[PDB]
Amino acid sequence: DIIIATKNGKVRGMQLTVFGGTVTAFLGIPYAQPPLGRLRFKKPQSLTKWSDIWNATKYANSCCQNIDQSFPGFHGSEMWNPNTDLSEDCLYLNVWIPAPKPKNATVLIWIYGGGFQTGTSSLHVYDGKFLARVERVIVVSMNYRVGALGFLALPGNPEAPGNMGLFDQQLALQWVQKNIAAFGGNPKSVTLFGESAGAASVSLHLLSPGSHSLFTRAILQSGSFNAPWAVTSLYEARNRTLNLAKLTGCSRENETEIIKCLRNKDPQEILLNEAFVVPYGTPLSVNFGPTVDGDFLTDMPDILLELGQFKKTQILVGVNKDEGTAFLVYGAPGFSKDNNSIITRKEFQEGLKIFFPGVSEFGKESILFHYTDWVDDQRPEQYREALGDVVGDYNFICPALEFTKKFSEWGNNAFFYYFEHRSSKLPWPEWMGVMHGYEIEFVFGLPLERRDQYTKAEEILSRSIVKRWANFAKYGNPQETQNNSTSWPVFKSTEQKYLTLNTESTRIMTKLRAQQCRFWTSFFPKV
Amino acid sequence: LKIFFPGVSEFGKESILFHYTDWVDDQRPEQYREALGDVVGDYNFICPALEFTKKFSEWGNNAFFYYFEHRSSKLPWPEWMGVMHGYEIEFVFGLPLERRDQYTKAEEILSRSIVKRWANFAKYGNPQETQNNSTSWPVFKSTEQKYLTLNTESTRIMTKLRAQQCRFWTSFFPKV
Amino acid sequence: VQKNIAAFGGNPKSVTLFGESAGAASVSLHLLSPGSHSLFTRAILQSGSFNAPWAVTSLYEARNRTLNLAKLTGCSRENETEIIKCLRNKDPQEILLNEAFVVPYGTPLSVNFGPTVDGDFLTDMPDILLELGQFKKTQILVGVNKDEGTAFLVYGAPGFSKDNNSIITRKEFQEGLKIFFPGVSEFGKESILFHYTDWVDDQRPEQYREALGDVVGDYNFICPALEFTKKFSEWGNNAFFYYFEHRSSKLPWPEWMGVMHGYEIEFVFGLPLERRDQYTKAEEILSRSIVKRWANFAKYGNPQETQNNSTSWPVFKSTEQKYLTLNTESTRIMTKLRAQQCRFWTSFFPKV
Ligand SMILES: *[C@@H]1O[C@H](CO[C@H]2O[C@@H](C)[C@@H](O)[C@@H](O)[C@@H]2O)[C@@H](O[C@@H]2O[C@H](CO)[C@@H](O)[C@H](O)[C@H]2NC(C)=O)[C@H](O)[C@H]1NC(C)=O
Ligand SMILES: *[C@@H]1O[C@H](CO[C@H]2O[C@@H](C)[C@@H](O)[C@@H](O)[C@@H]2O)[C@@H](O[C@@H]2O[C@H](CO)[C@@H](O)[C@H](O)[C@H]2NC(C)=O)[C@H](O)[C@H]1NC(C)=O
Ligand SMILES: *[C@@H]1O[C@H](CO[C@H]2O[C@@H](C)[C@@H](O)[C@@H](O)[C@@H]2O)[C@@H](O[C@@H]2O[C@H](CO)[C@@H](O)[C@H](O)[C@H]2NC(C)=O)[C@H](O)[C@H]1NC(C)=O
Ligand SMILES: *[C@@H]1O[C@H](CO[C@H]2O[C@@H](C)[C@@H](O)[C@@H](O)[C@@H]2O)[C@@H](O[C@@H]2O[C@H](CO)[C@@H](O)[C@H](O)[C@H]2NC(C)=O)[C@H](O)[C@H]1NC(C)=O
Ligand SMILES: N=C(OCc1cc[n+](Cc2ccccc2)cc1)C(Cl)(Cl)Cl
Ligand SMILES: *[C@@H]1O[C@H](CO)[C@@H](O)[C@H](O)[C@H]1NC(C)=O
Ligand SMILES: *[C@@H]1O[C@H](CO)[C@@H](O)[C@H](O)[C@H]1NC(C)=O
Ligand SMILES: *[C@@H]1O[C@H](CO)[C@@H](O)[C@H](O)[C@H]1NC(C)=O
Ligand SMILES: *[C@@H]1O[C@H](CO)[C@@H](O)[C@H](O)[C@H]1NC(C)=O
Ligand SMILES: *[C@@H]1O[C@H](CO)[C@@H](O)[C@H](O)[C@H]1NC(C)=O
Ligand SMILES: *[C@@H]1O[C@H](CO)[C@@H](O)[C@H](O)[C@H]1NC(C)=O
Ligand SMILES: *[C@@H]1O[C@H](CO)[C@@H](O)[C@H](O)[C@H]1NC(C)=O
Ligand SMILES: [Br-]
Ligand SMILES: [Ca+2]
Ligand SMILES: [Ca+2]
Ligand SMILES: [Ca+2]
Ligand SMILES: [Ca+2]
Ligand SMILES: [Ca+2]
Ligand SMILES: [Cl-]
Ligand SMILES: [Cl-]
Ligand SMILES: [Cl-]
Ligand SMILES: [Cl-]
Ligand SMILES: [Cl-]
Ligand SMILES: [Cl-]
Ligand SMILES: [Cl-]
Ligand SMILES: [Cl-]
Ligand SMILES: [Cl-]
Ligand SMILES: [Cl-]
Ligand SMILES: [Cl-]
Ligand code: NA
Ligand code: NA
Ligand code: NA
Ligand code: NA
Repeated sequence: DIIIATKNGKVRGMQLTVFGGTVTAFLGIPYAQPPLGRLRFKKPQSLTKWSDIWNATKYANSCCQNIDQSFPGFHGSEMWNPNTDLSEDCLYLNVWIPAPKPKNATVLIWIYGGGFQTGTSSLHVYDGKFLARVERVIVVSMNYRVGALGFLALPGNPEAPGNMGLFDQQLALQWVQKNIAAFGGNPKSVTLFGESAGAASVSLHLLSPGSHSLFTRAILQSGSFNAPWAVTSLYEARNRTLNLAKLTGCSRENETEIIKCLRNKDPQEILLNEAFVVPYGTPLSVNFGPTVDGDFLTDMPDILLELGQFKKTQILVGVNKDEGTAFLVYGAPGFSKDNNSIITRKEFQEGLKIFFPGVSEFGKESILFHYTDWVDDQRPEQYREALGDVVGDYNFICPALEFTKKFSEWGNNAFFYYFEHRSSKLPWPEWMGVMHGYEIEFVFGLPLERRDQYTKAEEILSRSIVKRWANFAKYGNPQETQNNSTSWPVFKSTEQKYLTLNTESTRIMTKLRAQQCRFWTSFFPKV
Repeated sequence: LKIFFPGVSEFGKESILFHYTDWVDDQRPEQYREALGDVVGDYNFICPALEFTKKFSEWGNNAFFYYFEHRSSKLPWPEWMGVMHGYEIEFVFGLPLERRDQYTKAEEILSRSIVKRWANFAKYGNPQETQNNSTSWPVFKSTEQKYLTLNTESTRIMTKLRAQQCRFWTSFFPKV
Repeated sequence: VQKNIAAFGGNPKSVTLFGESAGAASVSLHLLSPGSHSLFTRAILQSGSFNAPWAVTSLYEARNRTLNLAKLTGCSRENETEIIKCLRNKDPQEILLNEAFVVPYGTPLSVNFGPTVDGDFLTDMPDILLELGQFKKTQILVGVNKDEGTAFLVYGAPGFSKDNNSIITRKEFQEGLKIFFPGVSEFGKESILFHYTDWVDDQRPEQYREALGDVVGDYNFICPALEFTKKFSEWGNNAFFYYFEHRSSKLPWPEWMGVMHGYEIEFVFGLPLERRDQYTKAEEILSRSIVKRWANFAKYGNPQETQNNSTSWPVFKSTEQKYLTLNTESTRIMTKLRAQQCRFWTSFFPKV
């Protein structure tokens, strides 16, 4: 019976057998007051404190959110869907600790993605027990509010100030600072890591002064705040809040009355109307996301980045070879996970309309122009791949690369990776390639489980990635020093070296997507 | 190894075996087949070419190094033999520019570019293709050791070709 | 020392650790242990460092040896705590008598029960900590003796004896490698043979005798010491490296064993300053100088002898790799000690 005394009371964990060893898991520890009733849309409130023992022996409720119903019965989509009951009462976290209890272990804190609209820490691919077992780090993950319930903004108004889900995360980091030493952890060696919106969140914690003292360094997988889906403008945020009020019959004159009316609506009515606060959504639509609130975010984050206003520390940043492909089957014409998705020029053009709704004709043409000068054989998969690269480069790769350059210009060591391995177990079709989100299971060491039907090469790759991540967290340097591995050089804005991650030849390369990113970063913002 | 290294000691043959047979790591059946190809290739061609280039460039002259990675669509030899010895020649001499000869369009494009780089090298001492946004070919220095890959798809700048293997052949093996 | 030494007139803020062999390995481990960071100022490592192959026991070995000891003492249980409790009732003699056999094949340098990665004193594999700069930032003084390996040859190697010149044949040399490299492949032993047996070139009969001494010395002491020093200095700290080349006039061991492992210690502790002890005048002078250099290192972080026109001791950088020779005659600055041999041991041999 493993009981840990926290600042708020006792918690009971459970023993897990992992790899002929033991891990102690505490699943579903509360870290805030349930944000119900008058607390909906408000910042998370501190916890009351309890006598008796809290049983942290099962995952807690996931936060309210719309579920992906595009492919019912299909494991490729459904593996991302919540695997616990949805509730507003969802502010809980998980802790995995090595057995026997470590003395001063580095802590890795996971922040899930899901476009700030979806996600939960209880997903199978986020199971921290392997990292705990293999590297003897402590792994922490938390649920945070998503969608309108987490990011509804009426700027300056504390009844709905925006960024609630980010403050949820922040309160969790705080919990780690105050409690993790009791679990055998070192609060002075905390590394945040997250993927997609989780990665954007991480990058925002690097920018928020309230988060400065709550962590040591950061790992950003397929995401950063400067991605075009990551930050909602104040103009948009108010138009969307008002549109939601209209849909729910909560339109008032007094802005506080609106929020009070929204506070009486059932979560389903809010969730059902979130989709329509925008006239034209994209498959990457972030209806309710981070805003410049003047609290968590003191200024427009591009300005803070440009002018060196962020936590000075090491970062590890990276992206996957085919970031954009997954999004094409959620709207783009001619695309399907059930055929090779050979699309014509006209279908490509229509595709741009879907992914670039408010963009001028000239703007769409310029994308077409940059991505359609073939080299040079008229392969039929020409437009199919171009559209994937368009969506991937614009939304993920180029912003990640720009973030890394800007951050490193202020003197901090940065390491950049390019993930190129397609899972042998991928349920999605071959044309989709090395997909968005499919490095995660390697980071969390799923292929170390020899039962799971991954190949031997995949076990080796995962083991190496796990070691590099752990060394980064512990020592700020993502080397694998024992097995004649390729040394990972720092990324400087000059040479721009990056490391390829694959099952065969691990290589040092330079200037990822140089041509494409000049288009997106320099030219396209003017459009 | 006996066939390719007749007068070499048992220990010498073992050391080759040792360097080329620590797999990474799946027990693919083509393991030894490919290792022997790389042994013969690295020892007889690649490592000496790389050593020559380093030594020559140390005396101040510009040098350019390429790695040819395209297998002819018309190759009569089997697939396992890959990008064979001698099969860059037809690209240098511009055979695939003849649209009758049943080479692919990509191969025509590659040959045209190689022909231009060779010609510019001969005329001007600099193997650039300057007109078609081509990858710039950097000089090879004994330090960074940059080289250019020649292929039908992505033309790239890389460093330290066969670093591990060539240290074995160039430093250790001559002592054997 | 931190809590009490001020009462003895000492300065707890000026503490220098020094040790030889396993003592030196211990010192190097204190540089790595966070619990030892605030307990000393700098470090002197004589003929030893944690990265020497005898210095750290793997977790795999440690458990196999613990269990083997339990077996020998009749303390085998299922519960691991019961084992220790059974071992706690054994008389020390029974434990000591069985320590030798927890290993199937020991060497003259067998460290049956040594440091391990415990997750307390040592938070991680120390090669990883060294490589990634995770250690106390301060000055070190490191060094080795000219004939580290010779002493170990008379404790097992065939044809060797302290009572004759120990001229061994090729076959005896090969058998010697078996003794010193038990779990190593045939190819691995061959590669050692190959590297150390291309003579230059006269067929002197003491050829194999000296080669085996150098093999054991370079592998176990010199190359690890040099690697430690390079790695430690790459993170910006001043380091000083010495090569001790003086054979004591009072050495009871035979001449062929040369400048032996452990025989710099008496010079460091200043025994030859005692004019009664039958050391030579030159040895008194050398010891006095070494004592001053050690003291200046401890007091000021710089092992100079500044008063008697002594050779200045340059810092060791991973580039030039300068080191100072310690001898009774000409004190010299040299570079890249055992360059050829150490490339073999440090780069190639670990793969074997
Ligand atoms: C901010 O406000 C309006 C949004 O109007 C919205 O009303 C919501 C309740 C919801 O139904 C949503 O779909 C709807 O768009 C935007 O103006 C819209 O643009 C259309 C263009 O056809 C106009 O017809 C309307 O003014 C309005 N929608 C409709 C059909 O009523 C406005 O553009 C927006 N600001 C933006 C997005 O920049
Ligand atoms: C690949 O599939 C798409 C998607 O739509 C189809 O999916 C098929 C697997 C099948 O189940 C079919 O019933 C379903 O409609 C195909 O695009 C569709 O093409 C048809 C005409 O051919 C159009 O009428 C549809 O609008 C269009 N759907 C979309 C989403 O635009 C596509 O043709 C197919 N490509 C192939 C066969 O290579
Ligand atoms: C870890 O375990 C065994 C050690 O077995 C040992 O039993 C001890 C009580 C002691 O007597 C010791 O000498 C003995 O070796 C190792 O296996 C040994 O290897 C020999 C090879 O001949 C085998 O016969 C046995 O399995 C065993 N020894 C004997 C004779 O019983 C095992 O290899 C070791 N792991 C290592 C050292 O890698
Ligand atoms: C140097 O001595 C060794 C060690 O063994 C011998 O030591 C001698 C001083 C003497 O007291 C003798 O009784 C003792 O055995 C000699 O090696 C030995 O050689 C003999 C045969 O010549 C072998 O039968 C022994 O196995 C072997 N001992 C060992 C430890 O292997 C060695 O020959 C001698 N060398 C000389 C004389 O130069
Ligand atoms: N893109 C979204 O919805 C479409 C969408 C929904 C769910 N997913 C999960 C997923 C992830 C990687 C590969 C395949 C599926 C992707 C895209 C947001 Cl993030 Cl909710 Cl805005
Ligand atoms: C906590 O869990 C244990 C499981 O054995 C149980 O004994 C205890 O009553 C639980 N406490 C609850 C349910 O409040
Ligand atoms: C853990 O390490 C920190 C520095 O990282 C140290 O200050 C602290 O005392 C340690 N905690 C322990 C071992 O209790
Ligand atoms: C808005 O309503 C709130 C709650 O009744 C009230 O406190 C405030 O006075 C109102 N604001 C204005 C200026 O109408
Ligand atoms: C190092 O290599 C060995 C096999 O030689 C393997 O067992 C181990 O998992 C590797 N370590 C890492 C971190 O990749
Ligand atoms: C340059 O590109 C054009 C097509 O845009 C082509 O006709 C020409 O052959 C190319 N030149 C070289 C030398 O590759
Ligand atoms: C081992 O024995 C100790 C002492 O009796 C006891 O505390 C412990 O429960 C035992 N462990 C197991 C799991 O058998
Ligand atoms: C310096 O030289 C003098 C003799 O000239 C000697 O007495 C003294 O011991 C020397 N000092 C040291 C530290 O070697
Ligand atoms: Br995702
Ligand atoms: Ca690519
Ligand atoms: Ca590698
Ligand atoms: Ca090109
Ligand atoms: Ca010498
Ligand atoms: Ca002198
Ligand atoms: Cl209310
Ligand atoms: Cl911190
Ligand atoms: Cl057109
Ligand atoms: Cl830094
Ligand atoms: Cl470059
Ligand atoms: Cl020139
Ligand atoms: Cl490089
Ligand atoms: Cl101190
Ligand atoms: Cl022989
Ligand atoms: Cl210094
Ligand atoms: Cl020199
Ligand atoms: Na709900
Ligand atoms: Na948006
Ligand atoms: Na040992
Ligand atoms: Na005793």
